Amino acid sequence: FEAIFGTFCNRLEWVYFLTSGLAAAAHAIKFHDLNKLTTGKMLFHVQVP
Amino acid sequence: FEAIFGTFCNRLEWVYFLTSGLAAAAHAIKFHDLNKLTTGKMLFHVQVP
Repeated sequence: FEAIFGTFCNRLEWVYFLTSGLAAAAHAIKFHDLNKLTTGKMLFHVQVP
Repeated sequence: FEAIFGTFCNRLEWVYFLTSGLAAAAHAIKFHDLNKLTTGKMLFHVQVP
């Protein structure tokens, strides 16, 4: 005579990017045409004193 | 497609002479006939205790 008494699930611990401290380093933006963008560029015009 | 996310230019740190601490050591005067002035001098007279 065997008996099972128990069926238990390990509670998964959940992490989210925006709640982390590391997200402070980021400017997180959603852009739904990322698969079409090849390369994004930013360009700067400085004249010295 | 490529994207130009932004175009940037620098703004100089505008630094006036009379808005500095080094100006504390100076007594700053504007003189319009300066280019006529060859040499300016001061005279001191001292008697001793």
